[PDB]
Amino acid sequence: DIDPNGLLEYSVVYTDRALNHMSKAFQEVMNDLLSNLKTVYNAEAAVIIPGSGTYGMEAVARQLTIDEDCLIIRNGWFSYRWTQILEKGKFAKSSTVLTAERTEDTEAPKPFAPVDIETAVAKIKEDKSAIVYAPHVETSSGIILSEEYIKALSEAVHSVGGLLVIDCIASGCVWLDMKELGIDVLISAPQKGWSSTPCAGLVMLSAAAIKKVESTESNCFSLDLKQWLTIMRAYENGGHAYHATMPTDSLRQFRDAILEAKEIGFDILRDAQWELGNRVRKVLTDKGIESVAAEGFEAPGVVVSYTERDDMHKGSAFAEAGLQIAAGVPLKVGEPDNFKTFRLGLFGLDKLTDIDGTVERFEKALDEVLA
Amino acid sequence: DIDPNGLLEYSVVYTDRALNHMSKAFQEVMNDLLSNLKTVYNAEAAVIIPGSGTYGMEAVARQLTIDEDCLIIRNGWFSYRWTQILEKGKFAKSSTVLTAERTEDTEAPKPFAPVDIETAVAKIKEDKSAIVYAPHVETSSGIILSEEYIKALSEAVHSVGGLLVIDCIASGCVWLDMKELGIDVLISAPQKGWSSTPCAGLVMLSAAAIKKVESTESNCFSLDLKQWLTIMRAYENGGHAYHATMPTDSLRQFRDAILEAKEIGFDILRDAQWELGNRVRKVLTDKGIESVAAEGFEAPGVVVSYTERDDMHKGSAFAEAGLQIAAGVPLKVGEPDNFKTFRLGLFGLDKLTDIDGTVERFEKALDEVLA
Repeated sequence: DIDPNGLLEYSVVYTDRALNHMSKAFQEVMNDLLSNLKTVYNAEAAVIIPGSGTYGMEAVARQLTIDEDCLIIRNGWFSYRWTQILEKGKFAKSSTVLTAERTEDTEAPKPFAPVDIETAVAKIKEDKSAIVYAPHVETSSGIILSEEYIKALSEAVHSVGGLLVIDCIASGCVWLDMKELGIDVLISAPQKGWSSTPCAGLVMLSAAAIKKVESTESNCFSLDLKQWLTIMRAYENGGHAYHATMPTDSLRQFRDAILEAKEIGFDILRDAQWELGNRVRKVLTDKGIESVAAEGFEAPGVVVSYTERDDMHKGSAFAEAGLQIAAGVPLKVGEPDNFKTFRLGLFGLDKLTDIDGTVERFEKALDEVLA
Repeated sequence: DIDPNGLLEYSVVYTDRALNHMSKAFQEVMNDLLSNLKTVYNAEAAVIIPGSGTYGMEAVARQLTIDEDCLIIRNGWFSYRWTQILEKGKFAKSSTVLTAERTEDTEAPKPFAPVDIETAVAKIKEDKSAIVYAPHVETSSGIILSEEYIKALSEAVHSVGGLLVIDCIASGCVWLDMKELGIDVLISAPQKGWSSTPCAGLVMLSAAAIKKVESTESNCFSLDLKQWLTIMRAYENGGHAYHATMPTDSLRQFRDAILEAKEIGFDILRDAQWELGNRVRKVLTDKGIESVAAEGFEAPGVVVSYTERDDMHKGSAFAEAGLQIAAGVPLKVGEPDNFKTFRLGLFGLDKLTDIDGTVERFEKALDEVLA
């Protein structure tokens, strides 16, 4: 079942129930993962860090921000996460946080937009930021940064000798080409857009990023980004290496999910992601439910809306109608005290290959909730 | 296939291909994992940290050693790992390393024993160690610490107000009862003895350990042991919580492996582990191949032997005979320059329920290698 053409398992790292990282079968998995990930994101290297997306975030911070000044575009809870990483660690020299702003300050609920690009750009040059962190899609607010916004951040941080880190964990199938946009570190995970089991943080790197990872030293043995890149390279060179045990069978499932997506069509999936998001957003606005993300910054894979109902906000009402949603969470952007929301994720090959059904099932549920 | 009685997936954390951590099905998985792990090890709490055994080691160190003096019983590479964690981090006040010693200093190869218990005990009291780290089974040397040795370390560190941390990642089915031995933190993983896929570090805790985790503050957001204990408690209280995404489907496989073991019999498996290890060790000594672990400290789940053959030492000769072994690695204990070894792992339900076959298949291979 597991490694049928392989060797009898007498290593100190596995039993016959798990795929051995030294097997020919896992070597092929790693080579398929690394090549496909580089191609999709246009990256020079792809690093797989056991754990989750957060651990990838932490590996990147700990490798590249030791005694550095950084700037963070905070659009909600998961870009606040950069602050939580840096505050617990106390390893960075400094941190500038540019928070999202409401489009108007009234009692009634107003959507949020990221800090305007001119101000972000100016501040990065004033700061001489070694590293800039920004979420492509912020999961708490449904805010998506445009390709041109990201590019502007890239050029600004490059002009002062720094690198751009983009968190694409909630991007879904909205693929970013790193060289076109000038992104140096791109972070993903297998469980949202890629439709597999959770197991690892994914860190893709540009040439400039690889160069800086090689000339820096991490302060965390387990999450050492340079050491995990060394492991990746042993597989790229036709062999294997060990630092800490990799989630081998879960990574093989991820490789299969990548190829399933590939056979469908990455561009078809990109357009599908947008179609679904727009159609779901329309259903909500049609029922008078307003978006927490301002016009022009509305993410397709995550839709966050305002509510005044606790059973909508905590998700219980949708659960009664047979749907699992995500409870609203704070933004940590100075949002008002009455801030109350609910969240929907529209990730996955099965949703994207049946857009009509995914919308219809959401509609019936929303109708039952509002009835 | 995945959560057939559950809700339609519209959360921001999963697709329909993975088990949602908020589902009733995963709640039951967590409750089975936590109760069975506490029972097996006689622990007050069980914490599951996404990643691997190493990450559990790191979470423990980062929670409990900030500005503390610690003592480490170094028996090989994986207890050197404690030093590697502390050196990269630079968060501990101090570290005393007591390395294993050869039974005699001759040109020919001699086995290794841990530092004698009287000296370990004396040093801990001199040091006033806040934390003592020791490997139950050291994977590089095949050295196993006796239950009475561990107990001695416990009493010594308790007498000066500290806690005992035992790494049981290579213990196999040689179960340790924490209250009997006075162990405060016991670290495991699902992929060696427990016969599942890799995905997480397992940290079991005594009452005194829980009390110290609650009154300390970690320096690493992702591996914060107190924060992962808080997550465990939400499941124990009948709900769920999120810090970073858990490897949900892999943990369900682990729960199933725990129950498979349970149905066979944990004591039957303990005796089986010893039978296999002793029988495999006998086959080696019968062919003149000597053990790297000294008499009385020979581990059953990991057998490390001396060789002068590079094809035995790197494992290629066993691979020719159809077996995957582990290449010999250094100890970092001041071993001689000519130190050359090879390693066998005897982990797993399938080996332990067919001891005759596991020995016989190893014998045929060893015979082919030596022919």
